[PDB]
Amino acid sequence: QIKKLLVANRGEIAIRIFRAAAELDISTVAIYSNEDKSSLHRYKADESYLVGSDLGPAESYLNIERIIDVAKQANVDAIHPGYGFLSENEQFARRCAEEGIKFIGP
Amino acid sequence: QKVVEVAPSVGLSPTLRQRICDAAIQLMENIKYVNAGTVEFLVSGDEFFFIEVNPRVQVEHTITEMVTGIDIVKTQILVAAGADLFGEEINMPQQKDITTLGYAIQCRITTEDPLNDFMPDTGTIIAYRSSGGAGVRLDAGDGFQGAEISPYYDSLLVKLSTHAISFKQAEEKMVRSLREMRIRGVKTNIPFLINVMKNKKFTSGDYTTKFIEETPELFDIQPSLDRGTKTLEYIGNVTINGFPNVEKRPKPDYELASIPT
Amino acid sequence: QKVVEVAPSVGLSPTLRQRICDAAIQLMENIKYVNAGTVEFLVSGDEFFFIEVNPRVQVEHTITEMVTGIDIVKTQILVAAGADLFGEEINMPQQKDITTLGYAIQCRITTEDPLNDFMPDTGTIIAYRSSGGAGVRLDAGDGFQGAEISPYYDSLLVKLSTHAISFKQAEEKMVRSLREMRIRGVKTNIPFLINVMKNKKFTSGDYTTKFIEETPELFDIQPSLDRGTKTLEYIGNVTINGFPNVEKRPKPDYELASIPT
Ligand SMILES: O=CCCCC[C@@H]1SC[C@@H]2NC(=O)N[C@@H]21
Ligand SMILES: O=CCCCC[C@@H]1SC[C@@H]2NC(=O)N[C@@H]21
Repeated sequence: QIKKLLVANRGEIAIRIFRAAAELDISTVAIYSNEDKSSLHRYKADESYLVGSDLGPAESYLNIERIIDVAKQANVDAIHPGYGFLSENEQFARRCAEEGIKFIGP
Repeated sequence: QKVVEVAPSVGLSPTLRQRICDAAIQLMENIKYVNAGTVEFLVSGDEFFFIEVNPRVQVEHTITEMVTGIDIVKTQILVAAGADLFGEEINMPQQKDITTLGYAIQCRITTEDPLNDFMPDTGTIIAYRSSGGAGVRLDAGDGFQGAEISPYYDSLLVKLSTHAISFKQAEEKMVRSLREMRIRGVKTNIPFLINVMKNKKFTSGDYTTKFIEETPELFDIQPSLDRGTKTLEYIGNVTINGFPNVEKRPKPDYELASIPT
Repeated sequence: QKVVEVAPSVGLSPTLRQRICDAAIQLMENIKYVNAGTVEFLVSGDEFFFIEVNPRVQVEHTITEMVTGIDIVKTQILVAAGADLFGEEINMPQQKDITTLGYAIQCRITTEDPLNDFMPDTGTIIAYRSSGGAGVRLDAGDGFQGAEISPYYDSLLVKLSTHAISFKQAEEKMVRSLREMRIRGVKTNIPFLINVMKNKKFTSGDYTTKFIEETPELFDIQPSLDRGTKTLEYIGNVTINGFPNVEKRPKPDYELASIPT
């Protein structure tokens, strides 16, 4: 029942998930910070959005609410947190739910 | 900092590894676990202890896919969709029939200069060749014949992983890609992974967590002269800026001298 | 043309293949056979037929390696030395320790053009990208960087094999991977290959060597609006040959006053 999937993450694992998603005929959204402008992973998803104009280092992948922003704006049915950022964040998990975005994980 | 992972374990006994995997289903059965999840343990002989639990996929899932043929990640996405893991969408073989076929190893190629205490190096990547071939799995990360890696993130060019009927086959075969690899522009950690890969204490399969600290002969002498790079550099200099002595014209045409022998 | 190879056989019952093996093994140990060898049968109902022997490797040996986890070409070499099968070196399991875990498919990526009679295409490769990740195996052929492929040899650019526990899953893996490839400067057979993968009647498993001939719609191939390529052609064209009514000046977008919104 998942048509469209976003990955709150970067690098190999976003790529890994995107390939997995394609296998399943599910569209994919990626997200990138500024300095991830020219990351591989941003280019491997059906769709790609900047996470906010103003965010710097990792802070850009840890912003619960702005990622959800992108998630809502793009009609996403599920988020895969991947590993290493919000993969293990209760807030993120909880807020996903409230908004009808399936958190992939426990 | 996890440097290299093996699937499944080695030398570690077959009952022992049984009671550990038992114990894993115990904790997770008991608390009704859902999705992908790593149960951590610590093995002291015929004796283990709980450590923690990672409640999501791992870097080293690769490994477990290759020795059981289950796509973990695709499964995650079907679980979260509602899939029965024994319905037609996942095709989970019942627990009794799930097997390992041989041994797989993963190592993440990063830009950590082992000549500088594994400081992440950055910049453009201006030469990039991976490998391929027999039971060699590649998961690209930041790395491509194009562009650049920034200080902000976990440096990881490539996840590289290998697979064979015997551990020692997989170790050779992992070594053999690490060398085919050809990254230029940013220094990397391959040279150190090679020495890990080719350590006697590795194959024997009885390696401790202190494996590394008690082996100084892993951080080892060879910077590598840029053999053909220095050559392209000479050629490129002469071509653009002439050779100091010599009518700076184009390369004259030359009668081909057959060379007697 | 052997076009797509699968291992093992979806369409055969257990006891058939068991006999199909037994027969082959009957031949080979009856005449002393040594090294890699292939025995071919034609199959109609519950009756094999012996057709030929191939006294070496074949292109699609990789598919067997993927499901047995035994490196065929490696062993070939070990055998030539004098090593034994079940010794330290080859570490071959005994006949009843050998199995399939999962199913694999092999596709050979050629410059054979489907729209034009499967006639090998010639020239320089202007874009080359491949695959990787779960279940994908790649064996380099002629393709890279900027090879010219010539009309002199069998055009084989990449050997692409995929591997999962379900056969369907291996198929939908193949189609992911095929759809990822970019080969540019030559035509390829990718779309035809996509078009066999997608087919219910190949997913069904029940298919005969009459397949391709009695499925005409395999050849139904739309080229999609490859934006990217076209846009580079346009920019290239204007950059070099300028625009009609428009004089060659230094290119504007020359106020950093961006745009109210
Ligand atoms: O003119 C600049 C290009 C680089 C020239 C270097 C070559 S090496 C042999 C010859 N002797 C020199 O001192 N320089 C040129
Ligand atoms: O010969 C000049 C370069 C070709 C430019 C083509 C563009 S496309 C729109 C416009 N219509 C034409 O006939 N040429 C320009």
